[PDB]
Amino acid sequence: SQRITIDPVTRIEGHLRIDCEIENGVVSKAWASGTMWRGMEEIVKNRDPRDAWMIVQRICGVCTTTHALSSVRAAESALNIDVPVNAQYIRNIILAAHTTHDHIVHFYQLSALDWVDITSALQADPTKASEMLKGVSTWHLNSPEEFTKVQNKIKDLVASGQLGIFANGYWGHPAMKLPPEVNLIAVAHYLQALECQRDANRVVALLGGKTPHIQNLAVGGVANPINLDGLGVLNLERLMYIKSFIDKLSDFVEQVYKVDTAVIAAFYPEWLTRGKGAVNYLSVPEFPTDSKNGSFLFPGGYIENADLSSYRPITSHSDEYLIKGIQESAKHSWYKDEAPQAPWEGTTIPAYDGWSDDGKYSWVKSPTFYGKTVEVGPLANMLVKLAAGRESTQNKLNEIVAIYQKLTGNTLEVAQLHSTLGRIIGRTVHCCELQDILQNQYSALITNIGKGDHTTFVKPNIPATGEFKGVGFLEAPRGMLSHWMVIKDGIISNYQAVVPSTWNSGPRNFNDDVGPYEQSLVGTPVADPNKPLEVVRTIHSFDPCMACAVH
Amino acid sequence: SQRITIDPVTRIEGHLRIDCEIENGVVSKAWASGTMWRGMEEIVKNRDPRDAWMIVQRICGVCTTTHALSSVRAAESALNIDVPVNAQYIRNIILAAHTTHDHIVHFYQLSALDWVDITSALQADPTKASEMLKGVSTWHLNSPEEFTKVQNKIKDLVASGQLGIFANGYWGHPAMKLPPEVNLIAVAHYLQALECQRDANRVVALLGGKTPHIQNLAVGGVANPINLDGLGVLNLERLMYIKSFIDKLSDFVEQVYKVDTAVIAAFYPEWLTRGKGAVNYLSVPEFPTDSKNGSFLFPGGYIENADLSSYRPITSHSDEYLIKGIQESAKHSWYKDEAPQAPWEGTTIPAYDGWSDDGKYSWVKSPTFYGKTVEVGPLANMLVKLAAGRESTQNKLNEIVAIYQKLTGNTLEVAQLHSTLGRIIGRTVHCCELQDILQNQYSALITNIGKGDHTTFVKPNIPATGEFKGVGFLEAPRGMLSHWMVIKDGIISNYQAVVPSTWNSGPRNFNDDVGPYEQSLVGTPVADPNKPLEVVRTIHSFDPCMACAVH
Amino acid sequence: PQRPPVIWIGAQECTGCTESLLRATHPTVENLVLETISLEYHEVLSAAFGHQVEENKHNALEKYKGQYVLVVDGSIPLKDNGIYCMVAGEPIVDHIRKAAEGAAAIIAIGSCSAWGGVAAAGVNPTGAVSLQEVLPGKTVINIPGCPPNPHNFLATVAHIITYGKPPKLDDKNRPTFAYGRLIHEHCERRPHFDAGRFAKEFGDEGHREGWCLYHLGCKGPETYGNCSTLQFCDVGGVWPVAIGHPCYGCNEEGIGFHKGIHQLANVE
Amino acid sequence: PQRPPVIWIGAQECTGCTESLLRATHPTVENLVLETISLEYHEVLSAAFGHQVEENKHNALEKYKGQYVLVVDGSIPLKDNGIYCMVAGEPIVDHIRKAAEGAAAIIAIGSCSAWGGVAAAGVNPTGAVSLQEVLPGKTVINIPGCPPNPHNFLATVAHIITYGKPPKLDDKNRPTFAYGRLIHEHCERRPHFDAGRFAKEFGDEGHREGWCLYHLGCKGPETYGNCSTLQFCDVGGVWPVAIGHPCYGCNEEGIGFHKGIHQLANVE
Ligand code: SF4
Ligand code: SF4
Ligand code: SF4
Ligand code: SF4
Ligand code: FCO
Ligand code: FCO
Ligand code: F3S
Ligand code: F3S
Ligand SMILES: [Cl-]
Ligand SMILES: [Mg+2]
Ligand SMILES: [Mg+2]
Ligand SMILES: [Mg+2]
Ligand SMILES: [Mg+2]
Ligand code: NI
Ligand code: NI
Repeated sequence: SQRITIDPVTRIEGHLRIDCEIENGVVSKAWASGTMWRGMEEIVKNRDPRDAWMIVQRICGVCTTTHALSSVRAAESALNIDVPVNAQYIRNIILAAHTTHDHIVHFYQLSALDWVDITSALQADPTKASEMLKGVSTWHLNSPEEFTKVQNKIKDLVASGQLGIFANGYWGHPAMKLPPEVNLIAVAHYLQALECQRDANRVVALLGGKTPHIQNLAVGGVANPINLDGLGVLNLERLMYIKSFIDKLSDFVEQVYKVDTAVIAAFYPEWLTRGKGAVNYLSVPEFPTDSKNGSFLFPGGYIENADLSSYRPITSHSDEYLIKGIQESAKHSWYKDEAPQAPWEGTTIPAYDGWSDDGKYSWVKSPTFYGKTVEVGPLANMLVKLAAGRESTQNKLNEIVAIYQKLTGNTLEVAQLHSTLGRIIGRTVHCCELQDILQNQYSALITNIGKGDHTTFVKPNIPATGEFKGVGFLEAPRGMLSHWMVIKDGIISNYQAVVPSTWNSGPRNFNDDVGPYEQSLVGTPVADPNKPLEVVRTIHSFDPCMACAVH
Repeated sequence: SQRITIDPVTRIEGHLRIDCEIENGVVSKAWASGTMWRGMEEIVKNRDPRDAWMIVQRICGVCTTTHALSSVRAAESALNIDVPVNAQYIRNIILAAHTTHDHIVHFYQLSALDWVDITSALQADPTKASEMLKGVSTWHLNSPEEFTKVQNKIKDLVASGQLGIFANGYWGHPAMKLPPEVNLIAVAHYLQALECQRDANRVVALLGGKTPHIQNLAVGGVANPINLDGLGVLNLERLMYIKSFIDKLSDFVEQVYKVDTAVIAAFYPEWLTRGKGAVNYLSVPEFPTDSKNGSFLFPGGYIENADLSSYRPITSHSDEYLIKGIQESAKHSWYKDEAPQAPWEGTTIPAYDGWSDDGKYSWVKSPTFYGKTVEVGPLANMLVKLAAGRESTQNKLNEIVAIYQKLTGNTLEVAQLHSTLGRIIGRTVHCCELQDILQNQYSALITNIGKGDHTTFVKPNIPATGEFKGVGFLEAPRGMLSHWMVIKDGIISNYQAVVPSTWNSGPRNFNDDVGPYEQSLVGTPVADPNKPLEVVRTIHSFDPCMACAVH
Repeated sequence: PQRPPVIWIGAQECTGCTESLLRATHPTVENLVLETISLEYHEVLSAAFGHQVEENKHNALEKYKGQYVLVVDGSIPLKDNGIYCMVAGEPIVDHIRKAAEGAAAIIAIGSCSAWGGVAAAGVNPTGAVSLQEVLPGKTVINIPGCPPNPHNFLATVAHIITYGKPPKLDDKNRPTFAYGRLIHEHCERRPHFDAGRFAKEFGDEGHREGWCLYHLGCKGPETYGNCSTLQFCDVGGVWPVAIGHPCYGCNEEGIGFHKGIHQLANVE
Repeated sequence: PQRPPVIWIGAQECTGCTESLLRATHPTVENLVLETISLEYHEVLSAAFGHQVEENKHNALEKYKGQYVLVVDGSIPLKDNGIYCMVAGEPIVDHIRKAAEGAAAIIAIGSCSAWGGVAAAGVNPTGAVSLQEVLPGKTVINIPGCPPNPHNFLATVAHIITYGKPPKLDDKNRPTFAYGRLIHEHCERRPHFDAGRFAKEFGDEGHREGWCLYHLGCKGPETYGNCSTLQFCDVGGVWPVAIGHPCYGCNEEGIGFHKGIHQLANVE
């Protein structure tokens, strides 16, 4: 065989190394390695539980918001605090708007250049490109004139000889299948995406106080002061401003990102047949709407051996079956204690000894669910929603499939979603459904304030003796996230984050079983082993975040 | 034959009545009347010269900035103050950006519905409409999809039965000549114009402190503190933000407003043969760039009897020939003193006695230049620039003519500019040239700050005895503006504003000579005397502002 | 669905109060008139003119009797029997009183209609008065400023639409979310005031460090408003003091247009 | 025209400092990379990966020797000979020192690279240090915050490009336009502080009136920054205190990530 290393993998968050053994041009075995560690779990220990969220939010600035929210949920779980419903609405708006920015940026800024060839775009006929989208999209920025302006921007950049982020890209690679016109469409949409994600983060900022790294949470609720009639606080004028940005997101998401997802799939049909990382999938319900940390707008659950018909629903973040099944191992990771650990009993003792193919090769731990490897993230999330019979998810998937069918003449079956392109599709479906979450929760907030409820915060008490444990779940852009806090004598005595990219990117586990990234790469064809674009295509589909994976 | 009144004239600033005698289906005689007075010249009397600008800026909120700038220039003239060049750059950026907003709104929000029929736009084929603009515009928002969304907004409004601003418009009038498709184009651009004008006013706001009604001027310069390294002041980050908005204006101005001007002319070519208001024209030079209140980027001058070849240039705001020629009469206005008055000796003594066709019928005074009636504003401003041989003006007019030529097979000669459409063209040309003013003056400011000049303000001294006379000229969106301040014993002893809409809208003068509005209406065909659309078409071409005209 | 009707009448206005809407972002003016309200009368934007627009007004006053919001900008001149503002041959005060009879809510937008403003300043040549003075038996909601931030008006209308009643008002009938506090009691240059760090002239060293503008005549100590918090134009950082010029007190009767720019304010 | 080159290396970074650029408006990130600069190395956005991106770095370091701005986010871990951040099989500190040799200017964006930040807090598991500590012979321009407003960085780069030198810096090498003043010495809630008007808990009456957050733990009195004036995201009115939460001191070494949220600040 031949041995390759991809280090750094770019167009992800953080520091990732992928190694592959290749037999006759096909990947036979792979290794995923998180190459940077900070020890964020140890940094947050020995502090007041109320301080954790501001510190652990810095696990990641791409998935900003998520660790902050999981951390407060974990402390609220330990303390037995019920969050005010207005605080839920605000947390939910933040998470949904953040995730909208996150997914858009992943499809375009992080992923599109695996599939799109800018040199080819320069050969495109802008009028033919626009004509291809007639009756496929109603987006208002698909004209030949838009596409010509974009084409000229690329032309000028290439002519300058300063290609910057485009230098030494995979132009002309045999796995680039789009015609010139579709390459140009995608570049125009890449630039347009940046405006939409900026509007999504204007929603986040107006409730969070800024983004990246929101600053409006508390153990016990939120720091926003609701007062329709107050100067300098969250009044009707501020809420109207929030709404103005919420309303700007839908058209791009529905008429550009959703459509491009179908278009990419239509030109890359073999990518429906590779990149399967697991047979088990987990997601948690998300967007609670009652006064007791439940009544979620999105459902969760556990699928085993790809059988949607017999999946197990998860409707509560206190589900003991979910809680008891989660463990992590460091057998093949650079930590000392190797046997599977439940996170309330977890340790994170660094034990770096260099790379070994059969020993330790990553700072990522290996999570299991009752001893099994599990994929988390948008593919899991979509499959669980389909298993739940969620009509909104089936209808949204059906809209993508209809565009694909118009382009190819073929439908897509659920079996074809266990793949690199299925994973991308699940992310798009999520982004689309999140726009209704935003409208729903904005309306809920306006209505509730109108009933006279301005409450936002329940002040915690933290017993100064005793030892007690909490867990905060959250369905993050990359999948199920959980923060596990132990409090002893009023301070954090243990803190363990089990992060979605930990599930997917973790190395071989205590039983030497292969997790999703490594499994997904078996069978990948590699036309040019010096330029393994095909490997990066599959890895990018999981939206790696290695600051998240390792922390 | 019969007598009609149009009261109120809408889609102007302020309160205007137009009366017309119609004989054999054509206007034979007209009266223009400003029906509201505030006495702003009296309100500002007896105050400190430094306070005047904040008060008299409130003459008008459409042409906000203009009276503020003219007032400080008038005090500076009386006091012999040379304004710091950085203060000139800032004043210039404000005026140019303001005027961009002003002209765009005039063409679209105020004037388009004289020429555009929204009912007909509902019959348009959006694809045919988009196709009509190929090789006429490169604007990126002319797609069938954009036009369909706009058409559906109109459709929904009409379907609701609540037409609001569009109710009882002149839909189906025989003078409405656009095909359905061009009506739809114009409505789409009307909506898009609102974004461009908003960006123009973001430029104004960042230097003015807000708009409407800027708050950064002073007798002696400006209140902006230039300090590249200062927190909370006009630093490089703030300048960069200003520049980001300046850069957003050009494409709409060049690709939409300029093109629509030619399109309207192409469908309404008889409107190049009517609406002449005067044979004499006046403009003042504008955008001073030296340290001594001169070196203007735009030229001024006086044209007599439409003879461009023998015009008199005006290069200085201290030109005694300009100053000595200006007088106003109130023979046919509701003031007591009727003989022509030079503004330093002006009075404004109200003497309302009701309407008389042959007596007094307006709150607007009647200005003359050496005893002659004169048109001011964009037509004057363009014609003077052409007389001066200003290549930028020639070239910009030629671009409009070239679109007109492509659409009609006919050309336009200067003689055809003395008309309703020529006046509209002069305004569009001004808006286009103003974008280069903005780029030029932003760069001059950055360069000058880099030389180490952060000066912005020269504190005035005002002698406590003596009588000092000053005049502040400004080339406003609607034409030459002048504020005339007399200081005696330290305070304002006389204040007279002679405003561009005073020149154009003023009633019959001391010699019973007819001013531009009233002259321009002679010969206007009126198909339906109850719905005199044709009269309003010509009046709107002057961009009336009656708060300005009367003050 | 049907939209709530609005009738807008300008008296002795400079149009700056309407123009504030063209800077608004939440809602933009186009979304205001297409989605939020039905603007049944507004002479600056109306397609119809003359007899057709007077037809629109009378049809709307009848169709929407008891339902429309009436908005007035500008002062109302009572001197000499109202002739300083005549529309369709009749004093504007009569147009306003007629429209007020059927109004569900009445708003004075801008200092001119709220308290007379600049048009009533000095010798008051036209006997200009406020909207509340012309309508003594009606509750007029005052949204002062010259012009106010347009959202001070738009969020007041939105409160009426969304929750069925006006926002909470102070004793001058001004919405508390926008006018409930002195500018000086929520001004970011207060630390400089407290330390005696003052600009003395534009362009001086303290001015170029963003120090307090009290000794340049800042009227923040005697003006209620939200100019330092909501600011203007939604770009961030834009209000008169932040740009380098004192507050003139344009929101506040007896301050703006009465006191000189550089006259010092009283401090509570 | 050619554009000035930039090389961006992430060490122990959370990517929030890069992500700040995606909120910027002057310039937007697309205009930054297409018009303002040539971003010759940035792993988050690079089309090339692996050996191709390492070639891009080597080529740019040679082509632009003496000319590029080097930017680093994240702390640099020195414990155990650098192995806590390994890229292409080498410690990140080696990549940074190599790139620093040829840099025209060197910028630490964010508190992590400016002073160690969160990654160097508590027990400091990895021996994380600042960029200045690893480059003792170089003048590192520090742009702290977690993350800073992106224009604190962008306007620093712009000053270098436009005027040929860095902006003026304080004694921590922070640009004075952004870090020259304590937040509490330019905070719009100072009047409330002065009057003893304090929120005591989130959601209480004073909190719901926008009162001072000192007694909730606001670190404004001991944090240098522009958060109260420049604020965030260019929408107007958006910074932590304006939203209702105390400043945490994230800009300032010894404050953010060391003091508890609700621990009180020292007031000068
Ligand atoms: S309040 Fe000010 S902006 Fe409004 S009408 Fe009066 S003068 Fe004009
Ligand atoms: S005087 Fe003016 S600038 Fe100074 S603190 Fe008070 S309101 Fe702010
Ligand atoms: S400074 Fe903050 S946002 Fe930037 S890398 Fe460090 S933790 Fe992330
Ligand atoms: S303690 Fe905080 S909120 Fe209060 S005035 Fe100081 S910086 Fe502002
Ligand atoms: N999404 C996200 Fe980040 C990861 N993996 C978290 O949690
Ligand atoms: N433009 C403008 Fe207003 C008028 N007429 C002034 O001056
Ligand atoms: S002059 Fe007016 S706009 Fe605000 S800053 Fe003062 S009240
Ligand atoms: S926590 Fe940081 S972002 Fe500003 S408000 Fe305080 S320095
Ligand atoms: Cl409330
Ligand atoms: Mg089972
Ligand atoms: Mg962990
Ligand atoms: Mg001096
Ligand atoms: Mg006058
Ligand atoms: Ni992450
Ligand atoms: Ni005007």
